[PDB]
Amino acid sequence: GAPWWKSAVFYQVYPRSFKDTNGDGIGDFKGLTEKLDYLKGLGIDAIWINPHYASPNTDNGYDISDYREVMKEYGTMEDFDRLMAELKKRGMRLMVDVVINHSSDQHEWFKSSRASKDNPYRDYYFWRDGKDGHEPNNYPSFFGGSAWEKDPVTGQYYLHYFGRQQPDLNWDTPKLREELYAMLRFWLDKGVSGMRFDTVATYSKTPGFPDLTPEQMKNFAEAYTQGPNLHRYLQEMHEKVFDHYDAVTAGEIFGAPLNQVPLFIDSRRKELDMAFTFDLICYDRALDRWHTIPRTLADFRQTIDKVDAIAGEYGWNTFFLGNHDNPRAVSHFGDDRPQWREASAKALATVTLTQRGTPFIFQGDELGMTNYPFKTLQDFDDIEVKGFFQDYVETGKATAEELLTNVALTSRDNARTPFQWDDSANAGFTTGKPWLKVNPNYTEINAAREIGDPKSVYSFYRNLISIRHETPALSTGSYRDIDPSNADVYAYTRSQDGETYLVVVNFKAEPRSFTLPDGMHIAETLIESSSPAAPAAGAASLELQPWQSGIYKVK
Ligand SMILES: [Ca+2]
Repeated sequence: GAPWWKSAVFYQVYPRSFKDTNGDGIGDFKGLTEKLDYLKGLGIDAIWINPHYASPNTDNGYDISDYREVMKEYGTMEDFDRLMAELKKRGMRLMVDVVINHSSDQHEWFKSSRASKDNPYRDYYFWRDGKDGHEPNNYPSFFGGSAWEKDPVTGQYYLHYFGRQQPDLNWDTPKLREELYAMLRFWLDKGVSGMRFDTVATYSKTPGFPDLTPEQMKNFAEAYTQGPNLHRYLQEMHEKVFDHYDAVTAGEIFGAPLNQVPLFIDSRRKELDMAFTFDLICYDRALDRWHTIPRTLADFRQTIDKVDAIAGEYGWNTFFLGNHDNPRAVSHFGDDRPQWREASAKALATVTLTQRGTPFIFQGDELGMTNYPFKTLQDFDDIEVKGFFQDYVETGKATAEELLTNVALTSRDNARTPFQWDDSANAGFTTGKPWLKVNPNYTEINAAREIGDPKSVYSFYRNLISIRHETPALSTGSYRDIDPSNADVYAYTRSQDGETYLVVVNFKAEPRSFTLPDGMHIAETLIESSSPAAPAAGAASLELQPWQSGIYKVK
């Protein structure tokens, strides 16, 4: 049989904004645990939680100070162990983020490492002499300025690809690799059965740290993904850890050229099981990271197609339209205006749950939650907005009003407003004051209202998940885009063991007539949204309502 993870439906929880149970305004482990019956009822097989480890939280929990302790704001280790027991009781699995390109500078390894040149933790990180009166080389940081930080205690510089407070761990040191492997087993032995390796392509560093060439400086992210031992280390990690568990592993791959994605995920290479890439979610983002660029459905489907193709015969992809760093799915890819929000949210659900790959639903997209109506730059928590203000408004490149208009559409805070449970105060997310304001549309868009209504976005997601579970072609089947050039209607087949299904989704808010491939005919309709009647058996065409979606078995 195919691995369990190829047919699983995953749900991403950003615990900080999911459910608060102690009134401090911050979502927590007990809140997630209390909502497992809700997620099980939706049909979820596995939940991916964002970083849940002890952290000073200078970088949203991706700066970890103790890999074997939990994030204090979310609760205690006993709360975590309860969560695991409650998932097991429900036959559900947990995936966690694994952030082992770097630790917090408050991690005890780094406090030990930095204290002297001669200690058993010195080589857990990268310490180098400077050169010509400054840094060891010209490496830039993803977060701006040099990737090298001098430490007066020893006079040497340490490497940080990301923030200054996120020193890179030294995978060239076998003792460090072994520490990391033992740490992973600590979580796997608690029952965790998924791990998502963040910034996985940067783990291997270039021997000798030579300067980047001028061409490389123009895309340093690509250069940092070309360490010569990268795949050797992932193969070692697979042998030492993952050969001994049924867990799924996923790589968060960026910076690298598309054609290297298969090196991480081809099953024959015994590295990782599946890929997270960002080609689709960033497909309409400008280079400045705050504007958008016009795109059509032809761009959307061609981007899906090239990533599906690169996984090919032996690799496997994840599929998502939303996560904790990006604007809301219905706002970004659908149409969130009142006439179209529900219709287009349902259409995007049909896409999500019929793509080839393992789908991840981001918390709240099953309700058709939308972007937040920011009115002032003061309404953003998003640290990135402050940086755009300095880089673009203070420099005179853009006005504060231009920034607000555009970052309202792209900001990660759109995905971080609290989950809208019901129409009580703060949508039932908290009895206190939420850490980030709830979208005022919660009075209309909330789980309580949607779970009781067979016509809701929630109910449609639930129904799709049930259909996907009972139809092997919709998870593990082949995929074929019928016309990558078509910018109105997304139509494609999924096929397995002689059974072929056709998915047809109108991306226009206008009626469209869709003609099937010549010789193809509808046999059965599995489900539709925004349609007043299924086609007749034998149909060779469809008349589509605005934003209609459907899944059909063909003859
Ligand atoms: Ca709380």
